[PDB]
Amino acid sequence: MYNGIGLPTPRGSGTNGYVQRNLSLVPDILDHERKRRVELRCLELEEMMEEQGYEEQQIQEKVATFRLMLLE
Amino acid sequence: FEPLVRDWNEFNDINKIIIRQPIRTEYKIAFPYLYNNLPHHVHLTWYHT
Amino acid sequence: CAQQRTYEKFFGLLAGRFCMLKKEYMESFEGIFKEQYDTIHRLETNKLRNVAKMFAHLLYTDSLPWSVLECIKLSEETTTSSSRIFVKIFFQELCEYMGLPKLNARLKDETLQPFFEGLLPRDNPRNTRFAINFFTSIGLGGLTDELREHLKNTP
Amino acid sequence: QWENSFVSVYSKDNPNLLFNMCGFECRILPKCRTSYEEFTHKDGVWNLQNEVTKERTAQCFLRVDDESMQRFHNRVRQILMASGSTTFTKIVNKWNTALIGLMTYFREAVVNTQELLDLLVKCENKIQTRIKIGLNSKMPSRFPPVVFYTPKELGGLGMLSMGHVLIPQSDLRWSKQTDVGITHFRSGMSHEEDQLIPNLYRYIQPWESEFIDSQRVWAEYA
Amino acid sequence: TTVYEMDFLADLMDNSELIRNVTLCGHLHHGKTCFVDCLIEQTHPETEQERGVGIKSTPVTVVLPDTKGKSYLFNIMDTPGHVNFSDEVTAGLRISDGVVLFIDAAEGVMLNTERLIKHAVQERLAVTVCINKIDRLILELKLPPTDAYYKLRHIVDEVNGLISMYSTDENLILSPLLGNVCFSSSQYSICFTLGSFAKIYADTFGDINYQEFAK
Amino acid sequence: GVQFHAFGRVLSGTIHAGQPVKVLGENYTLEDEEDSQICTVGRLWISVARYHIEVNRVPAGNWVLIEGVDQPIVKTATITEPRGNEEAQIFRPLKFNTTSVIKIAVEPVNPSELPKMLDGLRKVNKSYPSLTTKVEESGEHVILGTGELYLDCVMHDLRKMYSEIDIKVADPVVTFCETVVETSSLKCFAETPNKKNKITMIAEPLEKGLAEDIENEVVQITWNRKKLGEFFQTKYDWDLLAARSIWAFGPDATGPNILVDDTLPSEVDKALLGSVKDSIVQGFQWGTREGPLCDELIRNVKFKILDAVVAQEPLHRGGGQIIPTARRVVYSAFLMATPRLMEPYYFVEVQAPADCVSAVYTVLARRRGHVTQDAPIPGSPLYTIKAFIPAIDSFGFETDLRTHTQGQAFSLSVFHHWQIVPGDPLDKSIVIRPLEPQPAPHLAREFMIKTRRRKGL
Ligand SMILES: Nc1nc2c(ncn2[C@@H]2O[C@H](COP(=O)(O)OP(=O)(O)OP(=O)(O)O)[C@@H](O)[C@H]2O)c(=O)[nH]1
Ligand SMILES: [Mg+2]
Repeated sequence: MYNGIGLPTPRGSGTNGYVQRNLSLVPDILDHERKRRVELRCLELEEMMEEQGYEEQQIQEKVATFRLMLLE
Repeated sequence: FEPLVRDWNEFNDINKIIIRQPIRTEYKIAFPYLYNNLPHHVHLTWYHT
Repeated sequence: CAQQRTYEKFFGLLAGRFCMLKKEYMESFEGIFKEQYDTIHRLETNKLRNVAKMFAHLLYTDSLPWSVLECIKLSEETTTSSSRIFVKIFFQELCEYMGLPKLNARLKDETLQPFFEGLLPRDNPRNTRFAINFFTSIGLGGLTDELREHLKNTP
Repeated sequence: QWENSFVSVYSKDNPNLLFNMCGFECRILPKCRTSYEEFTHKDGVWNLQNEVTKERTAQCFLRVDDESMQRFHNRVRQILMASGSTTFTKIVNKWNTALIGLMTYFREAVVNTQELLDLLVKCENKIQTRIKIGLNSKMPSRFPPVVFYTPKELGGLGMLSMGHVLIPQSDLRWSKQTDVGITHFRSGMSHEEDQLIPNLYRYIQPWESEFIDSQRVWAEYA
Repeated sequence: TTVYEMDFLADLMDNSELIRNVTLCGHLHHGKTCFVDCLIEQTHPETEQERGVGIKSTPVTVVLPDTKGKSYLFNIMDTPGHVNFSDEVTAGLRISDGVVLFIDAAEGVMLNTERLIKHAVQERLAVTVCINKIDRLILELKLPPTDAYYKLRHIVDEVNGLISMYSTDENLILSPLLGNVCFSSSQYSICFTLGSFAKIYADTFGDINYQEFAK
Repeated sequence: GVQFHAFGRVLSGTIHAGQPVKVLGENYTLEDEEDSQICTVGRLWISVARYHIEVNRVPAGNWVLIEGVDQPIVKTATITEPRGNEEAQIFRPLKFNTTSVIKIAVEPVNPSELPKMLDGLRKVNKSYPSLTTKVEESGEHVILGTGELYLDCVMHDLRKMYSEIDIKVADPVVTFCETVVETSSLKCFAETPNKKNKITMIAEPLEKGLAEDIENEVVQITWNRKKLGEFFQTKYDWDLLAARSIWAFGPDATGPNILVDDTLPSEVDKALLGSVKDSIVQGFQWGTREGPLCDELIRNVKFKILDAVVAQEPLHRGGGQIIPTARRVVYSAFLMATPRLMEPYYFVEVQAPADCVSAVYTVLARRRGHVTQDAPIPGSPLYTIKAFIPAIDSFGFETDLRTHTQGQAFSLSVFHHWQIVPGDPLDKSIVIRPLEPQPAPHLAREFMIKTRRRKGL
């Protein structure tokens, strides 16, 4: 493989142009996430309250306690 | 055969290449135009017969 | 290269490339440095200096491993004057080639101090006197007087 | 004149200081500057040493100048041009003297100049070819190496050789870029078998060692 | 460096219920360009070539008679099949309405064939098959006739499994009974469906009902 | 000549010669009619393989080669009636199955002919429907293509027909992507030039399934938030609050990243957040597109807004100077707590005789292969091999394979999926020997140091 080695023509060069290969080559994160913990603490409480009533007052009661009782 | 006819470039800037496999003449003859600057009087050979 | 005109690292380089080519020549070189430390007086000072720069090349080429110093116990009674000149040429070359900072640094770290013990005498005092005097004569003031300060603190 | 001059700056962008002196082409590179990678290798490299700290602080790389290669080549050309009225042994004595006068002057810049090595191959084979032409044939088997290199005592011609070495080759593109190394070995002149013909370069002693040798020899004699 | 027939072509264009827009797709070298060539010589007795690989598609529109003689106008988008040139296929796949996937009898389904059935079902086209290059089972591979049956059945069942894999609705399963698949040999001038073969059986022999036969 | 013949289907109507018609380009939406150039028809042709039979008229339902609609249009065009306007739409431009991933830089030999070369490039961008050419801000012309043979034919046409300039061409490299491996354990929050609006957002990694769904149009947000929510919760137990929080998708309509909005107490500030979402998503998509590391696309990442201190009356100060604020929030989180690089893979299917299987095995080893499957072909004397290969090492793999085995084997290749390149992209303790091949621990490092050197500076 003429891999960029050798002569174009070994013709007037005094050599046979034979090539070879060199054999001897070788802190808000927790506080922002508490408000994230608090986040579903309001929705999912108001959701699980919505499962047992969507009167928007009985769920606001379960959500209000879950917001105050958790933040305590 | 005897050669047909007979400075700086940027693409061969040796800091700006990635060399994973050395290009070798068999590739340079498989795809004459992709792998070669100034390919002239070259016949484009391919076959998967 | 022992038989050569003067030292050219040609033969150094060639033997080092063989070692680079197989481990067989690395253990060959372990045994060869053992052999030349055994047969060191068997030369003249000419041959002595060329083989000294041989092994110095080997060391600072990383071809020979710095463990080899285990073969060098720097007590006056066991040291050939011929071996004395050998190590002086060896370490002159090491210091003036790799430079004194990284030599003294490599002479310092414990990971090879087991071998270096024969070279740096602390347990027995008389060969400490002798060896510190020797490297002082060679002009390695740093290591020498650090070890002598250890000696001063010793009693 | 600015066209026959050459000015070379060394600053925080050029770490190399290149110059061109009596016949050599030198290039100094300190260790402080951008030699994160450093070697100690083939003798084309002098190791300059700071005489007060006695530490090696830079390396000088040597090459033969271009006009010195040209001068050697023109010298061989006139050996050949004015040799049709002389004997084989006179042509080979002129070759011997020219080649000794080059090799003993340069001596390690010749190792590092990959253009010399080709010059010397072609020039030696031109001398051999003129001796063949002197007989009436150039067949490569009527004239094995033994005919030329046999000393003048056994009846040979006595040529001195530097054309049977292998020429190192490596990947032109980066070789014009970044001093890449040596991967292949093109062949020099053709010998009838392995035959391993010796070399003038191995019997001449490098300068950088002669200068240390001399320092010590004259110091101790004084 | 067609007098009294292009008018007929024009009226065919004008009918718009005698034309069919089909894309000729498949894997590499599986018979497309030779199909088209032998076909244009059936109608007209009137980079790439050196490559032996087609790179960019070519369209042909020609007038073909069926097993009843009614001429049709056919829009045939001959594509390249090299997986690198799938671009061209997408082009045809928009501006046409059905796809004739050419499968090799000797190889079966490979990369581009399955990827093209995917591209064809996700663009909601019609899907037909030509199991081409059948002489490679008789002359080349030398197969007992029953194992030829086995191989053909296998190819059809595998392409069926894949076309079911990428499309939920079991609206169509391919089998020659429905008229989904030709059997072919582009170069040996043979292309036939169970329909056409049974009609040949009838026309040369007695009057047997070719439809119920083909079933 | 340079001109073409546009080729297309007439769905409705009937085209005739000289018929003045108005084109609808690819960018044209109904309220940007500059895109529509207005022209006529020179000839009309109908086709057999390479015979052009010229006609005067064609009705709907056929194909036709139209002469004259060349200069206005590129890959796709939608033709409508000229001077008779009712109102028109365009069909969504062609979608391709494979992603064009190979990269080739192009330059002339002497810059004097840079315009001529530019002519050439336009034309081939015309002819080849998947060619993606772009002039990169470092001043180069990169061509983006499918495979080695594809680009060979591209440059064949470039040098043969469209421009007769002599052209230098770089070696092929591939286009990369950026991703993360773990969450931004702490956040840097960007605030307006005029310090009005504070934007706190972190980054974290998605899972592959949903990102691929983003790609497949399975989770198209063209739905309402209800469908979004059932999708997400139903399938991957995403939170319904995560669904209410998900705003948009980034790089474009189809972007494998997601923007999420989770800070409930300020969440009810819909006066201000419902105002700013527009600039918020603009900065999101800009940041995702323009790349944090090497100017390349990111994928497979999820960003979360955790504190939006909005300026009361977020007037034009906010509205204008908040988009760079947003994208710097993105870069901040991303670069902050886990940069990583991603590179494409190629699927290779090798037909081979029974014996030469081992041969191909060895080849794939040299090139970081991972051959997956090898199986008989039923009814054939051949085995089929299926393997993966980094598109980096895919260069010459075909010809290498065929040469080593005397033509018997033969492979095709397709892009399949991206993957983590095994290096650490950001480590200064990694220096690169500038021409020998790197071992794996530093591929990513090298990969960036090279590409930025030509693009990122
Ligand atoms: N044995 C056999 N070979 C066939 C037959 N029909 C077509 N061929 C092959 O057809 C090839 C001609 O080119 P095509 O393969 O048809 O072109 P193609 O299928 O579109 O492949 P691409 O152009 O690259 O997409 C020849 O190599 C034949 O091998 C057939 O009936 N029997
Ligand atoms: Mg074809």
